[PDB]
Amino acid sequence: MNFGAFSINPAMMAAAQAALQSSWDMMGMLASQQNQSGPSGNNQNQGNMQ
Repeated sequence: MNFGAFSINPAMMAAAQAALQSSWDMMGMLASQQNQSGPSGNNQNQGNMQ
């Protein structure tokens, strides 16, 4: 039957999602993992003339 959250959906659902947060702020390693520049690259080059 069409009688419930017609067009307007209950805020309790969204509020409950914001309750979990899943927040990154500084522990968010994912923000640095997008920088694929070889963070563990063993650049043991002979000198620096490159």
